[PDB]
Amino acid sequence: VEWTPCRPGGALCGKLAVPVDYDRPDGDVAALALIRFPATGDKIGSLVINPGGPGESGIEAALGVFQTLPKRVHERFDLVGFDPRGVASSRPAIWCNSDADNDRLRAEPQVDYSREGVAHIENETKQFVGRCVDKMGKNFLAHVGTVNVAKDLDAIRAALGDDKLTYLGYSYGTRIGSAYAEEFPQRVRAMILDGAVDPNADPIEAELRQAKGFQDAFNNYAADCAKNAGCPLGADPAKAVEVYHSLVDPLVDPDNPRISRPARTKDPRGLSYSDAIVGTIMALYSPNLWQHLTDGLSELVDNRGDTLLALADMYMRRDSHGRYNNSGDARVAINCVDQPPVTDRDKVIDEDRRAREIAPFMSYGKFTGDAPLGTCAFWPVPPTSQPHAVSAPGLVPTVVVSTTHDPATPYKAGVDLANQLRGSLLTFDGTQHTVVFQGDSCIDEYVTAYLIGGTTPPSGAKC
Repeated sequence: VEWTPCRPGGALCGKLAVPVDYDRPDGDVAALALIRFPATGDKIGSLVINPGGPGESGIEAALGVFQTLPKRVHERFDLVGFDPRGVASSRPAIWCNSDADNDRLRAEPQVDYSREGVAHIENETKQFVGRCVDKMGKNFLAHVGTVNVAKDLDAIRAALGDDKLTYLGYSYGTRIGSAYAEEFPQRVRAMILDGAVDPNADPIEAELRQAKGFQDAFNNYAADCAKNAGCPLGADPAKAVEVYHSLVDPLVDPDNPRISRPARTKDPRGLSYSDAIVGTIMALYSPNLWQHLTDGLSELVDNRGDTLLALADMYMRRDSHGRYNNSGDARVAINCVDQPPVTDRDKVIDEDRRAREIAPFMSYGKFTGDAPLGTCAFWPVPPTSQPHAVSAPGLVPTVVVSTTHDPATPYKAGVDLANQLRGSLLTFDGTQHTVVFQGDSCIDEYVTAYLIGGTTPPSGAKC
């Protein structure tokens, strides 16, 4: 890797070629983008991070993380982020939707699960999969999965001059981690997995656990807000879900589920029901955003939706010129190849039945007896991985950080990952998704000690 300064730190940027198909090593090539913040003291090696998603840029993440890196870590490690194959600055980038495509979807309430509804959604999905194949070709799409990102990660380790890998992975990044752990166990110096993905999970049950996670974060946010003056969800947290629906349900035409009646906003779009739900989900990643949710809901009381629109934009990664980054398109393409998709109609219909009961804050009206297949049921390229218990017997002891009320990657998933990995569980008591290098000096203390000294947290370490 020829490094160059970056066109906000001591930052150096560079590229790395990897083969698109590893079985055809001298074929098409991808250029992975890399950023590096050199260590200030005695360098142990590079701390390579990944934010997850998938579709999330590691370069962007390293820039953020840089501001909150502890001084002992920054002394001893190059902070290094990278964009996985097909993501962000890596070429070729995954793209399916135009900016207009994304906008057009987000304007729809996406709430009608009648047969006509389901046919509509499923038709949009086919057109989406078509735009993917059109712009990317089936070969690149076939090899964007974690199984090959794991292999890129070893190339990155090597290219960085490290004998063994020191890795911090958040969320989906914990899948990269455990995958790398299984293929290159003898190359792992240290590894922290914060916000855990259990590769052995049933996809449907995981989804339903994630729905439960967000409904509980909703419960927690609303109980908090109920103690506060002028809570837009009311002073009785047992009624917050209903009150929430009295605020968002009118964004859908009562006699016709397909008609959006958006709340007024300074932006031309206004706020659709779907964007209202998305912005809510976004705010529930972190208590840091609870104030914003409370603002967004107070706005709704006046038929305004500016803050919720801005939250959904944050989630959707839409800048203020209405341009999207490719994280949405990459996320799907990568998710779709990491496991076999659910194609059974009945299971999909049953999940919806169960989801409406587990997470009412998210569901609109009544169970209809029908539900759409996910985008992955229509993928033109087969899964390059498959659910299994992580098995990496000689793996160095790793640290899994799991948060008690994490809506995105629930606590138990952290427990199970640590189990399979035979590593350490460090609990964070909180209602948020991930926590490492995000202000909590206790967590950071354990993580610093593990990174430098190799010292794992004691059994039952809580923080």
